Amino acid sequence: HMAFDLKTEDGLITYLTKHLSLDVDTSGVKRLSGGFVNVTWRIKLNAPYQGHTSIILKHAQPHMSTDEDFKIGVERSVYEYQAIKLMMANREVLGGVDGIVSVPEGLNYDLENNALIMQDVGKMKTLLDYVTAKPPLATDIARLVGTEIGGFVARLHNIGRERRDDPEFKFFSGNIVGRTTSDQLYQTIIPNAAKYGVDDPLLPTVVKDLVDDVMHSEETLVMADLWSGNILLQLEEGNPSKLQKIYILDWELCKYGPASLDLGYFLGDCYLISRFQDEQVGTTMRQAYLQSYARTSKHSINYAKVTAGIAAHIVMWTDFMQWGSEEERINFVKKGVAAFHDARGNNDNGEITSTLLKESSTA
Ligand SMILES: [Cl-]
Ligand SMILES: [Cl-]
Ligand SMILES: [Cl-]
Repeated sequence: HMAFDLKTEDGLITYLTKHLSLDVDTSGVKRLSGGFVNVTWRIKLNAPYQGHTSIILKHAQPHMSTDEDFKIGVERSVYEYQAIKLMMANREVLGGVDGIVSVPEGLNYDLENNALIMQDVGKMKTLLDYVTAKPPLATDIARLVGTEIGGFVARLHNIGRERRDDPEFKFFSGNIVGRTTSDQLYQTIIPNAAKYGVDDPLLPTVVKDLVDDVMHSEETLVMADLWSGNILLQLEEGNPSKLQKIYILDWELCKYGPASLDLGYFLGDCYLISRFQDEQVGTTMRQAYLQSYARTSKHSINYAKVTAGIAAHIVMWTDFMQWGSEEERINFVKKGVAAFHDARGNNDNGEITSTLLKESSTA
């Protein structure tokens, strides 16, 4: 077994040709990222590999971090890689009848040389990019995105209940690193309020409940990072008016947890878009999602828990996104903190809960 140098272009082509037998363009290679630990290469092949002529390779360098940090990084990789393999295997029952939602295929993961190979998607723009541009994303396209992601996420949650005990599914229940990241995120709720003048003494309790659910729930399988910054859109190469594919990119946090976590992320992000970008794009998208999610899911939504999930997203993300002005952001977070009182009080005239019911109505 040879030691290879994946930090140089020449060592890259040795690894690809000598170890994996790939026919590599010596001039189809470009570095994308690179610090002390990680490197990302974009690569063009002269002959296909698992159907693909272009791929990316990521590489962690050992001995450039503590032993503890390097170990957790590898764990994150494996869950990301294995999550993507699970969706490739369940492509048929998830990607639906005529559906366009998909995951960038994972091709190879070499734990000996710390080298992961994935499908190269292209230089596609995120959803987040399309909804912040002036002008914004056509509304016909926003409806379809909502309808497709709702149906994917519902099919995901359905299969995760019925295959809960199969061992490849239980593997993700054990993604403790992934559950801990969720926890750390929920801990910023009280700081982010405090910073904006809000200081409600309910928040301790609400945080406690969110943290326990995420550390202990085994309800279903959740994508766990379903916001617009982690979603790519492939538009027709020419007509900017026809959607071809939606890709969900980062699956590191995939795990067992409550269904409401996925609804909170995405509906939450819709609320942010409605308020600070385009009301019709954010609102179409929200409603389309709720419409298809409610038709496909084999369990009823819990409106209190989704209301609180949305509140959580609002308080955790308003500052990060850095939209509008200080003053407006303060009042938006205040509406979030208000929505926690509506969840705990089971109040169906609450501003958020009430909307949820209307937009997910059947007839
Ligand atoms: Cl390809
Ligand atoms: Cl396991
Ligand atoms: Cl702005």
